[PDB]
Amino acid sequence: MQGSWSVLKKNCSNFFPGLLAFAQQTQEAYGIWLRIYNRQQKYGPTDFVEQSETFSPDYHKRFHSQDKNMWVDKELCTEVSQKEVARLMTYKLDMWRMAHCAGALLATGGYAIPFGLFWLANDTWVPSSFNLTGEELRAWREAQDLYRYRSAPSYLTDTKWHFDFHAYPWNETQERAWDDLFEKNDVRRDPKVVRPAAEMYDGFIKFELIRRKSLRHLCRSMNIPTFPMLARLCNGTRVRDYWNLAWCEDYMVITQRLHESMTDEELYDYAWRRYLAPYDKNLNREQLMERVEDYFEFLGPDFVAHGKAPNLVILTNYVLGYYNDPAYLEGDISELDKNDYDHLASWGKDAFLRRLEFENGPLRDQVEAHTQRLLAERAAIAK
Amino acid sequence: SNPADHFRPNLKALTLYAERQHYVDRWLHVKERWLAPWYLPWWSPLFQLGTWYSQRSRNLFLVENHLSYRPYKFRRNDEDRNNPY
Amino acid sequence: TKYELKMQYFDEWMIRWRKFQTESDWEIEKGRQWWRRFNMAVSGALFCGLVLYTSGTATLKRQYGLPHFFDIGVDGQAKETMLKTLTSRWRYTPQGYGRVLITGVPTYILFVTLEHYRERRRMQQYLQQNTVFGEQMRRLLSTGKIEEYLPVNIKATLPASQQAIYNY
Amino acid sequence: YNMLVFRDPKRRPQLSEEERAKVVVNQAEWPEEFKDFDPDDPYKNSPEIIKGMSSWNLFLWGVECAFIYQFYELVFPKSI
Amino acid sequence: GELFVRPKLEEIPPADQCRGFFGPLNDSLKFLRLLDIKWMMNRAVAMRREYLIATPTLFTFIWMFTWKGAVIYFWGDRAPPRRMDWNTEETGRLPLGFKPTPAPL
Amino acid sequence: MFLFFFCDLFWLRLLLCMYYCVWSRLCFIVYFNCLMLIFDFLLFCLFDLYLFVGLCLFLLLWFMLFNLYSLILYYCITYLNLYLLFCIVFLLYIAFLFLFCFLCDFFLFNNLLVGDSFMDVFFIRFLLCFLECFSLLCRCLSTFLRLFCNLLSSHFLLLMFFDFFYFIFVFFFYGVFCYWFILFIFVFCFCLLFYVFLYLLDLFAAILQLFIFCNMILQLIMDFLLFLLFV
Amino acid sequence: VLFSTYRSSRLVSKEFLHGPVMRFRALGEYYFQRAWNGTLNWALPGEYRLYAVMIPFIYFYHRWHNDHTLDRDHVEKAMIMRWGGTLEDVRKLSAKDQLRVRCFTDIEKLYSAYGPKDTYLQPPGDTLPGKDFYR
Amino acid sequence: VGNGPTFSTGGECMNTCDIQNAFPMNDRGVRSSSPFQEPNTAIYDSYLAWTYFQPMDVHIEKLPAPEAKYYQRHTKKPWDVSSTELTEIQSRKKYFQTLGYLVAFIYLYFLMPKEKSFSGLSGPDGHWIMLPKGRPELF
Amino acid sequence: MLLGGFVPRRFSQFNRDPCWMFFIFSVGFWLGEYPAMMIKYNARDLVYDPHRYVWSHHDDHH
Ligand SMILES: CCCCCCCCCCCCCCCCCC(=O)OC[C@H](COP(=O)([O-])OCC(O)COP(=O)([O-])OC[C@@H](COC(=O)CCCCCCCCCCCCCCCCC)OC(=O)CCCCCCCCCCCCCCCCC)OC(=O)CCCCCCCCCCCCCCCCC
Ligand SMILES: CCCCCCCCCCCCCCCCCC(=O)OC[C@H](COP(=O)([O-])OCC(O)COP(=O)([O-])OC[C@@H](COC(=O)CCCCCCCCCCCCCCCCC)OC(=O)CCCCCCCCCCCCCCCCC)OC(=O)CCCCCCCCCCCCCCCCC
Ligand SMILES: CCCCCCCCCCCCCCCCCC(=O)OC[C@H](COP(=O)([O-])OCC(O)COP(=O)([O-])OC[C@@H](COC(=O)CCCCCCCCCCCCCCCCC)OC(=O)CCCCCCCCCCCCCCCCC)OC(=O)CCCCCCCCCCCCCCCCC
Ligand SMILES: CCCCCCCCCCCCCCCCCC(=O)OC[C@H](COP(=O)([O-])OCC(O)COP(=O)([O-])OC[C@@H](COC(=O)CCCCCCCCCCCCCCCCC)OC(=O)CCCCCCCCCCCCCCCCC)OC(=O)CCCCCCCCCCCCCCCCC
Ligand SMILES: CCCCCCCCCCCCCCCCCC(=O)OC[C@H](COP(=O)([O-])OCC(O)COP(=O)([O-])OC[C@@H](COC(=O)CCCCCCCCCCCCCCCCC)OC(=O)CCCCCCCCCCCCCCCCC)OC(=O)CCCCCCCCCCCCCCCCC
Ligand SMILES: CCCCCCCCCCCCCCCCCC(=O)OC[C@H](COP(=O)([O-])OCC(O)COP(=O)([O-])OC[C@@H](COC(=O)CCCCCCCCCCCCCCCCC)OC(=O)CCCCCCCCCCCCCCCCC)OC(=O)CCCCCCCCCCCCCCCCC
Ligand SMILES: CCCCCCCCCCCCO[C@@H]1O[C@H](CO)[C@@H](O[C@H]2O[C@H](CO)[C@@H](O)[C@H](O)[C@H]2O)[C@H](O)[C@H]1O
Repeated sequence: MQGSWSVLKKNCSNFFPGLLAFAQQTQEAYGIWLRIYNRQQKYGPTDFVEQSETFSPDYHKRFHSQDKNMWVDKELCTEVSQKEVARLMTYKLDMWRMAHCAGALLATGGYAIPFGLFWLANDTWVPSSFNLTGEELRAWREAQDLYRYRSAPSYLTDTKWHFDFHAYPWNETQERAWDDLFEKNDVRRDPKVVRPAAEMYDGFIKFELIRRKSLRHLCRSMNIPTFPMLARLCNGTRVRDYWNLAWCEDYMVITQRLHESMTDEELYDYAWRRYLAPYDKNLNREQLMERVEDYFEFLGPDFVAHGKAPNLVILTNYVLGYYNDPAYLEGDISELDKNDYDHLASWGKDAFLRRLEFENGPLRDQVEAHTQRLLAERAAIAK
Repeated sequence: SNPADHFRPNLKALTLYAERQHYVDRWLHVKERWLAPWYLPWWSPLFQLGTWYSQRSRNLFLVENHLSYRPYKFRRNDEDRNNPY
Repeated sequence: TKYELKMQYFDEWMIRWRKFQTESDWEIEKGRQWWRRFNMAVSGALFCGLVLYTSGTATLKRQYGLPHFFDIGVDGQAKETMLKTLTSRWRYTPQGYGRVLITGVPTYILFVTLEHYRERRRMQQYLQQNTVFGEQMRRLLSTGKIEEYLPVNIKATLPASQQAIYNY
Repeated sequence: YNMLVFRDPKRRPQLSEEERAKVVVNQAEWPEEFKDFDPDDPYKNSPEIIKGMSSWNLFLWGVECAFIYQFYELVFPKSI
Repeated sequence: GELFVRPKLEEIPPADQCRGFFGPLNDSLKFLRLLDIKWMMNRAVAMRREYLIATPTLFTFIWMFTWKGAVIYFWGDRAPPRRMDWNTEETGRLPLGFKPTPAPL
Repeated sequence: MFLFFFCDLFWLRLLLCMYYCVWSRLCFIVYFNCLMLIFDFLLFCLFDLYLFVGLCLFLLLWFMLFNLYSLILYYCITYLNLYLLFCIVFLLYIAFLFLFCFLCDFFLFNNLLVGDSFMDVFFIRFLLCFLECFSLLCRCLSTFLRLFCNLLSSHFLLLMFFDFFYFIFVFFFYGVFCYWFILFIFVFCFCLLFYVFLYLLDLFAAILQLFIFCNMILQLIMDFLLFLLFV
Repeated sequence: VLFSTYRSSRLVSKEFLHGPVMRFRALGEYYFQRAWNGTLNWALPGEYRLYAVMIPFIYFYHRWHNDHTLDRDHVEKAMIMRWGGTLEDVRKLSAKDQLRVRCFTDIEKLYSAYGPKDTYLQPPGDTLPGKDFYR
Repeated sequence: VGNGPTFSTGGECMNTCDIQNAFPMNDRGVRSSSPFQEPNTAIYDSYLAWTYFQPMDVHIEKLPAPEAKYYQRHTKKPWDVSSTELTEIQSRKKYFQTLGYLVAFIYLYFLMPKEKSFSGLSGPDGHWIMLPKGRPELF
Repeated sequence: MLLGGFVPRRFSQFNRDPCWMFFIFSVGFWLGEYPAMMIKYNARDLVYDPHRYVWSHHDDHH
């Protein structure tokens, strides 16, 4: 979304109430995170707690391993509720953007004020706490959805093009899964059909091998600030933390069937945090439930059985495929009755163009026959 | 000689001259003007980026104790090898 | 207080008029260089300590575990001692932006603070000097402007073989 | 054919000999510009851009411009 | 060229097998391993840690090709002259009777 | 000292604006190998191995607009300076080298230590490593030197031959009306033949030199690329 | 909020200067947008007539610049140095004399390395002025 | 028929290109110069072969106009600029750039004098800038 | 790339295309400037500068 004066007024008016709300949310989220962190350190696997190192096979660069460096706490419901996890995720997003802004302020002193004016004029990078009414929150969510729409197609195209240019699927089922994974959101993708793409891509690029440019696209699509990007293991850490929390909440919901009892607005928020349900689509409860159930089915039985989710790259592509709208087409078909090169009509045809029309026109066969006969006669005379 | 003279830029328009002292001083004045305000604390990365490297280089110049002679950078004639002055 | 903005003009003038640099001023600058190196060393030590403290347990086990390059016996003993010391207690081991901040911000703050106060120390040292450079420093802090050609105005001392110019 | 390094493009035949032999040529339908069409000289009957302006006339125009360029200062010299 | 796989802990030969400039620096000579550069090179090759030999070299070259080369060329100290112009340490001091300005207070 | 001057491409910039306001397909590229680095399928690289395509294309266009059109008399190669070419090659080569070095993967340099464990490390392998590290920088220097020297020599030869042809054509054409006309006609025909040969040689050499210039940079990149196999 | 980062923020109407722009595009497209106009790296087109037109034009304007701006400096230097060492001394000559001097400079250029060397080397016994004539 | 251009080919022969399968083949065996179906495509042989398509008057059974619902997609975004609009913008920009470059070329090669002339009749000899002013203490 | 375009078969056809008309005009200039130089610089009344030995570029570049 572009900056506007109305949004600037909105954010300037709600600046200090927003900061106070952010501070209160910071205290609450620190409590929630402290509970989760203590539980992770106490009951987590040895590899997860010790932060086992996984290096790439080409340049031996460390990155998070989905199997070892991510852990789904199946018994987190005892200590932390689903709503608390959602609160922590939302606060993590807000805190990341606030932290980048605070870093800019500290770095540049008082010269960041005009950039702050640019910042408050847009809802893309302001915290959710700056909205004190429903309409303001709706506009803020619209800005977030617009940024997701702007960023997701590049991520999807990067993944698809690199794989298709450097590799191909092994079998027909993988071919169908790969082709159906990147369909536009106007058609419904069957998660059972699309799941094999996860293993196929695990053969190609696991989350531990994700490239820095692809990571930048993904973080843009997830509303995660990317400047300064720095090493890929910083925003990668952010992505890992966010999706680890999401998977913990998903296990809680699947096991306890909370989504069925979840209300309409809370269900919409739950889908939105999974990048499944844009607010501009005006989805009803039926559509939200369908998308959430498809997401759970994509996670698969192994997620509940062992807490192992499919490949994170393919999962992110699948969920962000809901922001891959059909390419726009505006204008009546009658516009195809016009002409594009009327401005050249005055120039006419030169000698070469006339020759080409004569040789390749409706009389082309006659000209070809005459030319070949003449050449044959000349060749015979020469011999 | 004459063939060698063909290999020169053909669209020279204007040449301007400025002493190193003068524009260095002007740049320092600009830097002081922009780094002076109170709302830019001395501990900010911007201020240190502006000042620390320059201070370090000037200190290195001052500490220099060379046994050889370095001819003045901006002499009128630096083409004579047997005349450093 | 921002001493660098005042001192840049003085340093440039000293470079331009370095002929009148007494051995005392040279010693002052050498001390400044030594203190800069010391500040770099201590800041680097702090950065290394913070990096080691925040390092992951598996990372430490790999780094301070077998094999031994030299295998003298002291090497293994030292590595085991450090590994046990680090892995005994609980350590906050952040990753990503967090480790960057924890390892860097203290280092930057320490280095900048030490350098700034050493710059103040050098300004005081030049204020206390009884040479033409010290007089220029005092005049700079008084009038706020650098007075070039000061050494030849107040007739600062010259070698016995170069006093003819002052002969007026 | 060629004019220095510029070679005249030639259309590749598309018909086979059997199909080609069955084609009936009727030059009455052809444009007047291309009658008795010759691949070795397709522009023999092509109209001139300017009526009465020959190629030799243009060549001579350039020669005269060169002579003017070299001889004008001989008749109307100017001071430094 | 091809992918590099680090050796396992069991695939690394013992330190006693490594050779120095003259011969192995075994017991009673272990502390000489620190000083023998060739022994360290052979040990690094044995442990597949060849980068310890290659990384310092290339970087050094880069450091010379990029930053120190020009510094030496433009600001280096040339060889001193035969007849040397030492400093008499007479310049700089204020003249007699001069009233220096007061220091800040 | 600040000299204000302009490049000799203003008419070509005008033509580019006129002829490329609308899109056109490009199917002929001087250095096509920057687009096809991998020839065996199922091989892929996690490094940004196609980052050089844009710079390669722009460099080819710029150097072609200068070098190829310099065959027209009085056309100036504005950048023809040894140290300026050094700056250009320094930018490209050192930028890619620093891209590989910022990766902080020291194992990438394992191949610098030439040979196998059988060869003596200090007296053979280490000296080969020294020579190879020297050879990287020498490759940079040779690239820029080759580009400079080829242009300089070609244009010197063209200028000298053109001067000779002008001299004989202007001051000895009267022999056509004399009894030694056959000698002048022989010399004139030889001069025409040498003229055509020199122009063709320069046209070929310019494109070949640009190809080699881009090939050196791509070789630097390829020396440090590692390819994974899809499974 | 002050300036848009998107090219879609239009500053003029779609029909602003439509006619002149269409004429300009017609001039550009007629010869260039053709199948046989396949360029080599955007620099060398396939159409012959583009060469036939642009090589002469480039040579013409470059030659005019060289003759009237670059070689004129050498010509004026020769005139000044050989006829007094000052501009006023040259201006004391008539236009015809200056024409003669400039054409002799052209002669020297055309010989260059192959002409006779008596154009600049004074043979012994020659009665013409030497280098110390004006000194 | 008109004199307008067609889908650009880049001077390539589609019967031997690396993406030849993307170009339909007609009855005569000549692959099209475009994604469209072409009945009269030909190949010309200069130093290199190149495919050419000659526009002609041909009637095609026109399926009736569909409803706007089944082909219009109203997913336009503020950042989106259509190809037609981009062509318009670039045409105007390049027109103005061409005029400016023309003026620059005329001035450079026909009006601008070269600096530092021997006679001093044309061009500047250079001068100093950034000289101090109102700083008596500087001297 | 030299792929195609109008190519006159002989001299007389250069007037069948405006671009080749300009080309043949330019060729006329190119080839006709040489005879003019022959006439001008091999003239009977052309006289070498009497002061040609006062100064030469050979002095200056040496
Ligand atoms: C005065 C001097 C200033 C120096 C100059 C500074 C120049 C600017 C540089 C930036 C400085 C920081 C700016 C503020 C950031 C906000 C605080 C913070 O860390 O937020 C958490 C957040 C953590 O991010 P993450 O990715 O989640 O971290 C992964 C970890 O695993 C996360 O760990 P976890 O997953 O286990 O979860 C823990 C989490 C759990 O907590 C929670 O969930 C609760 C929430 C806690 C965080 C709340 C943050 C709120 C941020 C907004 C604040 C309000 C702004 C209001 C603005 C308007 C004001 C009117 O709690 C944390 O986030 C803790 C993180 C670790 C602490 C980092 C702080 C270390 C530095 C401070 C100590 C310095 C002592 C000096 C001693 C001197 C000795 C000589 O920080 C960020 O978002 C990162 C900053 C983003 C900008 C980066 C810019 C480049 C930085 C380069 C620095 C290089 C070194 C310095 C030299 C530079 C020279 C060029
Ligand atoms: C009170 C408040 C509360 C307290 C404070 C709180 C903290 C606040 C601070 C933190 C806020 C963070 C969030 C900020 C968000 C907004 C950022 C932004 O700018 O958005 C674009 C923003 C609009 O954003 P938007 O409309 O919302 O669209 C956002 C979209 O999402 C589009 O988004 P997008 O992603 O597409 O846009 C991104 C775009 C952002 O960029 C832009 O959009 C560019 C903006 C500038 C465009 C200028 C165009 C106009 C130019 C005019 C030229 C002059 C004309 C003639 C004037 C004549 C005057 C007489 O690109 C980038 O991100 C590129 C980043 C580049 C980073 C560069 C890093 C360099 C590092 C150097 C190398 C170091 C290496 C290491 C070396 C180590 C050595 C040891 O742009 C503007 O509004 C343009 C303003 C133009 C102002 C006028 C022209 C300049 C005037 C200069 C005056 C100078 C006076 C002094 C002169 C003295 C002479 C001696
Ligand atoms: C046709 C002609 C037109 C005119 C042309 C003009 C001439 C241009 C010629 C040359 C242009 C190219 C130059 C390239 C240089 C090399 C760049 C390079 O090596 O980059 C490496 C690398 C590449 O960047 P990246 O992070 O990978 O991603 C860049 C993408 O663009 C990120 O994209 P993304 O999509 O991932 O993220 C989008 C979005 C994502 O949104 C977010 O992330 C949320 C918002 C983030 C807010 C910022 C947070 C910052 C946190 C702390 C950063 C570290 C501070 C370090 C300490 C301070 C040092 C000063 O981020 C933003 O929207 C960024 C907004 C930034 C707006 C400012 C852009 C510059 C406009 C000019 C303003 C300054 C004018 C000064 C001169 C005039 C003075 C009178 O850069 C970094 O690592 C970033 C380090 C940043 C350090 C701070 C800046 C250092 C430079 C000195 C600053 C001086 C300030 C002066 C203040 C006023 C004094 C009077
Ligand atoms: C990650 C990047 C990877 C990609 C790389 C890409 C590029 C290619 C690579 C190659 C580079 C290409 C070049 C590009 C241009 C870059 C700029 C450039 O070249 O500028 C040079 C440029 C050269 O200076 P210059 O401008 O030419 O002026 C010359 C003057 O000397 C200037 O004077 P100054 O006043 O500025 O002071 C400078 C001072 C700099 O040094 C200092 O200030 C003092 C020392 C600083 C230490 C820093 C911390 C180190 C760690 C501390 C301890 C940690 C452990 C703690 C726990 C211990 C527990 C036991 O150096 C000296 O003057 C020499 C003093 C040496 C004293 C030696 C006394 C004798 C005893 C010690 C040695 C012998 C020991 C024998 C033991 C035998 C045992 C059997 O700048 C400098 O080098 C000096 C300023 C910067 C200093 C930074 C200090 C940190 C360096 C990094 C250390 C850590 C990383 C390395 C190890 C990594 C291991 C994995
Ligand atoms: C205006 C301010 C200006 C600032 C200037 C200072 C520079 C910029 C400041 C910072 C800017 C912001 C961004 C920085 C880069 C961010 C990198 C990043 O994203 O890291 C993420 C990463 C977080 O990811 P993670 O998963 O938690 O951990 C990384 C993984 O392990 C990763 O796993 P992995 O698999 O990748 O493991 C590999 C990893 C393993 O390493 C690590 O990741 C561990 C952390 C680094 C350890 C480095 C120390 C190694 C030991 C040094 C021993 C030295 C002994 C010397 C003794 C001398 C005795 C005489 O990397 C390495 O192996 C690289 C080792 C370093 C090699 C250095 C080679 C240098 C060659 C020198 C050539 C010659 C130079 C010139 C000549 C000099 C002499 C004449 O962050 C870190 O690990 C630490 C980041 C620290 C950031 C820098 C803090 C800056 C503080 C500045 C203080 C001083 C200020 C001075 C101001 C002056 C006035 C203005
Ligand atoms: C004291 C005497 C004066 C001089 C003062 C100088 C002060 C210097 C300060 C100290 C600087 C130290 C460092 C110097 C380093 C120099 C290095 C260098 O030259 O490298 C070679 C290098 C050669 O580059 P290049 O390859 O030739 O390409 C650059 C070209 O500009 C072409 O590149 P491009 O085509 O890619 O450029 C983009 C181009 C894209 O194409 C275009 O836009 C086409 C137009 C091209 C224009 C630019 C080419 C200029 C051609 C020659 C001049 C044209 C005729 C001027 C007539 C003058 C008559 C006296 O767009 C533009 O140029 C944008 C500007 C368009 C302006 C349009 C104005 C329309 C006005 C309409 C008014 C209507 C009023 C109606 C009223 C009605 C009332 C009823 O130069 C540069 O890269 C640029 C160096 C500039 C350095 C900064 C200098 C400071 C700024 C000085 C401005 C002075 C303004 C005041 C003058 C007033 C008249 C006396
Ligand atoms: C957080 C750290 C805070 C540190 C606070 C201060 C700690 C106590 C003082 C430390 C010791 C200071 O003592 C320091 O000795 C060194 C010599 O070794 C002196 O240095 C002197 O001799 C060295 C000898 O090589 C010269 O290079 C140098 O130019 C000269 O100044 C310093 O001028 C003095 O400051």
